[PDB]
Amino acid sequence: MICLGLEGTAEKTGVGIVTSDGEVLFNKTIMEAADHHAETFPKLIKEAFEVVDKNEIDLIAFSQGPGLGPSLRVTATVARTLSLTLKKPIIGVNHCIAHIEIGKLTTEAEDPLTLYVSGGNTQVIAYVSKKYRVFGETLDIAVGNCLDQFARYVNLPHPGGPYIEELARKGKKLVDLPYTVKGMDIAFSGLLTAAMRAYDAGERLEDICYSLQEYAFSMLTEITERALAHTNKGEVMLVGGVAANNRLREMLKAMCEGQNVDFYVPPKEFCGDNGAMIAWLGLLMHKTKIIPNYRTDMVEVNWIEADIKRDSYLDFDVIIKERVKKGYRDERLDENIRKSRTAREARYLALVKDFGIPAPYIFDVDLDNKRIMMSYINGKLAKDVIEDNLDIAYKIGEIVGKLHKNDVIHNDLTTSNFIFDKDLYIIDFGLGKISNLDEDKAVDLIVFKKAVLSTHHEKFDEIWERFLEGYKSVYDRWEIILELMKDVERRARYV
Amino acid sequence: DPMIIRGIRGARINNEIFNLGLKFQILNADVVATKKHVLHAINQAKTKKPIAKSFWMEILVRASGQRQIHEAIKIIGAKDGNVCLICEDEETFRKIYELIGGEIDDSVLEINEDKERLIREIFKVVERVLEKIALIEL
Repeated sequence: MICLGLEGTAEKTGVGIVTSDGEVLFNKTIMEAADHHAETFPKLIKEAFEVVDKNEIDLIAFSQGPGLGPSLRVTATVARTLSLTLKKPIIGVNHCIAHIEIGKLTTEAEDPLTLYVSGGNTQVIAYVSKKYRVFGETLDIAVGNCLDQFARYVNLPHPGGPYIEELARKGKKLVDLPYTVKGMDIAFSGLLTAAMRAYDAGERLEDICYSLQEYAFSMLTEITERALAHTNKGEVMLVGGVAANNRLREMLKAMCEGQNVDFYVPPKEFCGDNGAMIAWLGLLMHKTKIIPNYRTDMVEVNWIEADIKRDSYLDFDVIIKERVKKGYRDERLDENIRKSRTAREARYLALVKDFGIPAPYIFDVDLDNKRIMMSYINGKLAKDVIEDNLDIAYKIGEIVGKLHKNDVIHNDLTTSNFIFDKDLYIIDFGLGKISNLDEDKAVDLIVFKKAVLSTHHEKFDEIWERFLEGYKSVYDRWEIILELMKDVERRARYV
Repeated sequence: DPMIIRGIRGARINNEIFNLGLKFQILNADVVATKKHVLHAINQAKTKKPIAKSFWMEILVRASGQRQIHEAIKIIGAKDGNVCLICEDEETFRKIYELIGGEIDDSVLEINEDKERLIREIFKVVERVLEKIALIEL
């Protein structure tokens, strides 16, 4: 039987009622203001009962998933009233997954790697292993939030989004801005201040807007490519508020076009966080209270790159890293990073030896072609060998402690970044400059922790300890940044 | 056809050898890692944006593992004792070999137990040298 859903996680107040088959009956949404929810809901829920008879509805759904504290409990109030005054069951739904489902329900998608980019949050989710798991994730603020915040700084009208896309389309100069990748995650608040200052500096607003996107969406489509492999899906869906963004739609397509994977976007009215959205999932789940940080990865479902060439140089078998150019990204930025990262994979995999930590010998640096000649150490990734040889987790912890002692901070620490011939050579350093800052060191740690939790959840426990076994050994200020690691981890949604 | 690269024991580095048409470079054999070191420097000089205005003087700076030219000569410039002569034609080699002294000795090119303190004292253990030359442009 058919079901009504209530949406009130953030700023939009959404009432919506959908059928068990898949047709929306009512779907209207009016835009600290929990009063807005506490006053809009009665109005919209009236207009709903003036479109569908109350008696014939069987289920009350309410987005109890990721969102603000007071905004949620208002929706929970209206939900708990409805359920007993109708004597119909209540169903607490996860807000993020709700976006994915009415994506599938509207688009001809079935099992997509979804980039959920909204003003509220931004992250890459794909159903893997009986749960919906988040891979890519913003470490600070949503692309919407970050973009909107810049608009308000420039004093552009309150749907900032459109006009920044507008002015972007008239830019000519790609301004230099902080591209930031922390393993699989992204940070935006750096890029935000950068654009904020670029504006004060004198650069054309028209320009600042273009590159801002160019940096935002390029680093967005970048992590999505990363997920596209790990999850190996045939389809790339785009839900969320900012899914509107023609340019982001453009490069997102372009990207999926290379790996021949499909690309869907839900028809306009089903990207904005809405009533019908969560209404579908509840009855879909059919076929208990708040949790402001609904860690998506905790649900029960019941609806079941740069290429290497091996070559011999002088008297050594070596490899050569051609940083293949990506067509999806701006021509000026595209080649700009692959030079920039080659200039650090060289500068670091070499400087790394200076404090006794194994990495391939670099025999040639070629920024013109973005290729780098380093000795071919015979591949046996630490990732693949960590089960039986748990002893390997020790030195990986060790050699990271060397780096943190010397202010050298890798930003993409993963078990597939190391191999085994005799020691643990890091066969990658592309991104990771030097930083004195204590918060940096702590951030890099959790980047690897998340990496092990990502691909090695099966035998994670007592091996993040085996990491520390080496990390405690080397770096002395180890309890210093791990205590601060707690401070930056408590960056969850506002309990 | 490779460069005539052979070490020489007993050297007589004088006024002469240079400004008479020496189209063939020679370094100080005490701080040449191996015959590979040179073979690297020549490849590096041969395929990177000319840091020196003649190929033969570039070999000096590449092998030096440093950008500066005057300071490059300070650390790898040929001197009395032993040297690593580089040439093209067998008798163009003979001309310079006649001017300086000593026997052709390839064993002075390679790293003794002695070099691997001094060589990496002034370079800051045998291939690491090549990577200093490799990063010479960052």
